[PDB]
Amino acid sequence: SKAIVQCLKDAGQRSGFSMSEEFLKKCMQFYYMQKTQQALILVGKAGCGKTATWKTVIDAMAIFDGHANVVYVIDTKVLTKESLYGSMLKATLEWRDGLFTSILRRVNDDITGTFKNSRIWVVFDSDLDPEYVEAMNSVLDDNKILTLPNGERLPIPPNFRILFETDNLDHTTPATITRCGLLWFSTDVCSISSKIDHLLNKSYEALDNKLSMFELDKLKDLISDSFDMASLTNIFTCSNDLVHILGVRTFNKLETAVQLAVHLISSYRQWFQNLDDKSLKDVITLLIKRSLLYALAGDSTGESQRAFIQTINTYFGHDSQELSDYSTIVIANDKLSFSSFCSEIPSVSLEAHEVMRPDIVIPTIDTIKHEKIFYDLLNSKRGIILCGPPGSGKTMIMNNALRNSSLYDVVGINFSKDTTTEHILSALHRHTNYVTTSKGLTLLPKSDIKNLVLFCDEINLPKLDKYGSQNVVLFLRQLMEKQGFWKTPENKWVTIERIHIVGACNPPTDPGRIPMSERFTRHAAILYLGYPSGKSLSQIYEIYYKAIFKLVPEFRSYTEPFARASVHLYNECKARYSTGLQSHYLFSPRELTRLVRGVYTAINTGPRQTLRSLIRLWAYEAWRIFADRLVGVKEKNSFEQLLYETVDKYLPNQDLGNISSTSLLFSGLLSLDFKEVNKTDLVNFIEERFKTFCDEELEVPMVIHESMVDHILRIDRALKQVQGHMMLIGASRTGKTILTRFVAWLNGLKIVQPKIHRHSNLSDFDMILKKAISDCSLKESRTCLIIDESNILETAFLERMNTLLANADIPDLFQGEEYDKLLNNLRNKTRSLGLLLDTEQELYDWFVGEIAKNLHVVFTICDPTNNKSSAMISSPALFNRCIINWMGDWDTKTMSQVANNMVDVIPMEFTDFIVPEVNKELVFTEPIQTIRDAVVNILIHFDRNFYQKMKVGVNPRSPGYFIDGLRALVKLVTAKYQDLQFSKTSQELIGNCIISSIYETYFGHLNERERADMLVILKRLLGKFAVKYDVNYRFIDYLVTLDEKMKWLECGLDKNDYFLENMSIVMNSQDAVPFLLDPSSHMITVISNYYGNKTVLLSFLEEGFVKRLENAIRFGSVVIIQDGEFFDPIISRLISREFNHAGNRVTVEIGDHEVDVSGDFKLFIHSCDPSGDIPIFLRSRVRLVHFVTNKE
Ligand SMILES: Nc1ncnc2c1ncn2[C@@H]1O[C@H](COP(=O)(O)OP(=O)(O)OP(=O)(O)O)[C@@H](O)[C@H]1O
Ligand SMILES: N#Cc1c(C2(c3ccc(Cl)cc3)CC2)nn2c(O)c(Oc3cccc(Br)c3)cnc12
Ligand SMILES: N#Cc1c(C2(c3ccc(Cl)cc3)CC2)nn2c(O)c(Oc3cccc(Br)c3)cnc12
Ligand SMILES: [Mg+2]
Repeated sequence: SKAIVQCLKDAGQRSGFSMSEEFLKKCMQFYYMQKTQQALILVGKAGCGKTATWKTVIDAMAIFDGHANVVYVIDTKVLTKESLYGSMLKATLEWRDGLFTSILRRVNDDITGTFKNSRIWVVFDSDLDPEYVEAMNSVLDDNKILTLPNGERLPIPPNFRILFETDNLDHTTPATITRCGLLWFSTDVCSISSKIDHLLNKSYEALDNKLSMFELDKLKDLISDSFDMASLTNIFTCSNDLVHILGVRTFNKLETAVQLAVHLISSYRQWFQNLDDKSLKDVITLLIKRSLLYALAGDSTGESQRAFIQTINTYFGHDSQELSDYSTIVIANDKLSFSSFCSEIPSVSLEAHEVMRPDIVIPTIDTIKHEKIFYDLLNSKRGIILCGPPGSGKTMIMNNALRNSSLYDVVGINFSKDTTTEHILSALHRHTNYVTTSKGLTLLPKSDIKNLVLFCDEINLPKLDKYGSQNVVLFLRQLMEKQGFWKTPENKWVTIERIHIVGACNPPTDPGRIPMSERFTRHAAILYLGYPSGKSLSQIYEIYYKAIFKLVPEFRSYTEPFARASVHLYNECKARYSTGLQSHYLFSPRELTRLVRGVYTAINTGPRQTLRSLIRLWAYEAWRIFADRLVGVKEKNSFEQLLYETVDKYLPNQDLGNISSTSLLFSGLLSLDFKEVNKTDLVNFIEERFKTFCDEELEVPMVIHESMVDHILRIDRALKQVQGHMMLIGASRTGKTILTRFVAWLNGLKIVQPKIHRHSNLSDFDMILKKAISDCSLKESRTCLIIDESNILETAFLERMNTLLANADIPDLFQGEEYDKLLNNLRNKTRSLGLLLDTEQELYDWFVGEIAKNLHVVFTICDPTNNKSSAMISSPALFNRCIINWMGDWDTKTMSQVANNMVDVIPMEFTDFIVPEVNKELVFTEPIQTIRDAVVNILIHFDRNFYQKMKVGVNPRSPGYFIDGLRALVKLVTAKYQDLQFSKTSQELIGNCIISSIYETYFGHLNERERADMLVILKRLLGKFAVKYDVNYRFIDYLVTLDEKMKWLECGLDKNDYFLENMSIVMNSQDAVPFLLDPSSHMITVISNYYGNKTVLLSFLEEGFVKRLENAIRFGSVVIIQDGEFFDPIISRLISREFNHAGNRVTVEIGDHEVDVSGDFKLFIHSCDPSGDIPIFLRSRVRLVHFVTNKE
């Protein structure tokens, strides 16, 4: 025993470990246990000392036995099973060995090298699960054999031993536990003081060799004694009650303290040589206090730090130099006259246009000290985590700190829900290079001489597996702790050279955030950033307003009240519109930065202003920033009241009028320069242009309305910004996708709409995006890429769109040989434009900038509560770029205007009784007038009643039925009038056509009893107004002639009146596709018996469908399509009637097939069961009809 105890002590002394009794006990335990078992399990907290334990035991054995030690360390859960074990390829049988088997192969077959004279230690340092240990269960059994799907058995020699280093056994089985030796590290192995001594000596190993001995000794004892005092321990005990973010235990922060202290002290070595002891001690103390401060309290929220400073100044001796939060040391005049000063703030003289330089920042004390500590921590070669609320200048501080530097270049990697290690490596590929060396296997240096910083933003979102392992965080742990990784297709080790890791995060309490592993976070210097105190925001924005008001110099004095109004508005918005109403009510200071850039642009491209104009403009900007996202009229009304209050407080001027969102239409369309133009003139301009647009493109009947023109102006404001991405939330059947096309047409943008269907995959969405990006860059084509939620049928599409809007590229699209090709194309393009760039970076910057100004992505979303929609809204890459617009739903006034416009064209015979009714009711639902208003009110009231009865609770209630029934009522009324071309019959035609149009539009999916209740609640509305009717009306007898009545039964229709009404609805619809939901198969026969041999039958599951359907429309055939609880989005142009007009022809894009419609075509859809979901696109265009037998 005694010899092993001695060898252990020697190993620990060489490593600089303190041979604590607990450390000794655990080392001896591990030494004895490994003698009779091969599968060891070591469990404990992060930082227990387990890795130190087993490495020290290995070295002790290396001394005592004289045998060699080969070690392999595998962070196993970064890898997949296929990458660890082997697999089979697509068809080739060739077996890819996988890492663990490849090393076992080398351990056995080699017969060259001292593996027989070596112990082989394969360490699986990660959290373990059943699947992985199960895939190797035969290695733990007495077979001691690795069995492979390849049918071969690999015998393991006695030399091969396995260590499961981990932190938890929650998901491990007793079956494995009972075959292993379990070692539970029930405590930390060493003292805080001894860990400090070890860390000191470790850094001395680096710095001592460079430094000359005379300085070296005096310095290292000058630090050791002061740093080792008891009071510091007192301080640690006074740490444990402080409110740390992320919660790393005090034992795991010493690394940060020692490295930052030693780095700082060593930075002044060239000066220190002249000082007296007193001044030197002072400087040493002050640096150690500053490093202790930020090591222990840097994760605390400001006040804690200023309060903790008092404790540090109290528990150190009062003679020692006092520490203040602002204190910084500056080398004044000659060497050694250091000055401890604060607020050396440079005054920035921003020119007006520099308001929209994204690299700019205001020199504020907070930012100065953050940039300071950031760069010190980076220079110490420690990892960092910049945690802070959304919009706490986490990135701005980094960008400023590193932009000035010429040494530390940046890569940005914006995480999402499912980022992969492949995404990280694909990011790295553009900047990095791989070199082969025998000594370092594959070294990965960066592609130059500098240092490289990986800014991994949103690091706490990647979705963990069911065991809780989020593998990318383990990969980043591997990169820090091990300085490398395994390349698993090659199975060789990669050492990283000079690359640094920086994290950024939103606090773990926010929605959707995952608590990261302590094993990971222990390696990083965590810092907290907070919102800049409000007042400092008033100073920052006072600078911005003064800069932009250099364009209007007489108004320079008002920059203070403008800034104060801006922050006052911000603060009250953030307070009153919280996330408890809607999850998208988030407000950062970036809302104000958008504000000042918008106000700038508006002034820059505007005419001469007066103060009245300035206030109007500022109100417009405030509206389009803050309030466009709001839903609820009470919220908009309170926003108006808030605006009035803010302006009354700060800008008390005399000629402000209504500030309503619809009373301040600033435009840049009619006039060359941006100014508040008149609504009438806008109306007439939009009418003529939209008519011309419809004539030039397709035939869509749309009636101009004031909401439409407002939303037009909002989309124009979006599309004219340099990098404006819009998102249009709201219902279906409300013009989104045609308004965006219209405004794109006005702006001369190209339009793109992805053509994805039931089989399109990632590869296809990749070809779409590569096409778009190549047009935007090489052709400069300025494309409006329109996306709908239906297009992202898997989350991979959403991750790519996140990468796009987060950056201005997809690295994965241009990797490898495609990168070399791309580089060649850009060289040719640039030289064709006469600007010449040589090195890859310059051209890629040009590339990315051209994308960033020539690509506008617009997301329509029909129902926000859908899980896909919720993911798109919740995506941070989308949310922090997309101007959110809430179109929502149509109001009563808009419905009345649209209805009145449609009703006015139709002739209306005078009816004597329509006037005396007016006096009576006074419900106040439209100005009292004539039949036109009476009809409008009846339609609006019925639509409201119907959406009460259907049980549709919140917002999925598009105006589709309203528009369709209104259009069908013109066809009825004017047809019946032609039939009439009596004195008791003419006037009830109105009521009967009202009823008829309603049955056509609303009744098709109602049960008989629901139809009865509708009929009652309608009938009362007619008798509620002047609309008399046939009291004995019957829909069947009114609409269906006796010949048709028989003809259907001859075709085999069931003699049930409910079926007769349904058949009337489906045959009487013109330009609307019936959707026949009949599980009882029979309809697909009655239709065929009616139309005869010329009835084609098709299916979404017959994979020849698309070509045969094109053929069918070429023939003018009737078509029925089976299996409706399936849809193929390529057919949408048949369903949503649209056809690009031609002179001679009338054409439709059925995919890329620009097919001419043979007129006589008729589409029916059928479906076999009501449990099949109907996509909302179909469900709001298509006439849904149910033949299902009903018990009622
Ligand atoms: N006897 C000792 N004397 C001095 N320092 C020690 C001693 N034991 C452990 N340490 C210090 O504690 C540190 C953390 O322990 P170790 O590196 O083994 O982490 P770990 O327990 O393996 O945690 P993880 O689960 O994160 O891998 C060591 O780097 C070392 O600096
Ligand atoms: N322009 C700007 C901008 C500003 C303002 C600013 C504040 C202080 C100073 Cl001295 C200068 C400017 C203009 C108000 N703050 N600000 C941030 O906080 C950011 O923080 C992030 C970064 C990445 C992800 C997430 Br989530 C949040 C990003 N940009 C900004
Ligand atoms: N005709 C027509 C048309 C209509 C209606 C209409 C509305 C306003 C007016 Cl003035 C006239 C008619 C007929 C009810 N809505 N509508 C859209 O919503 C469109 O964009 C989409 C498409 C799919 C999903 C989503 Br979400 C948006 C494109 N065209 C139309
Ligand atoms: Mg370890």
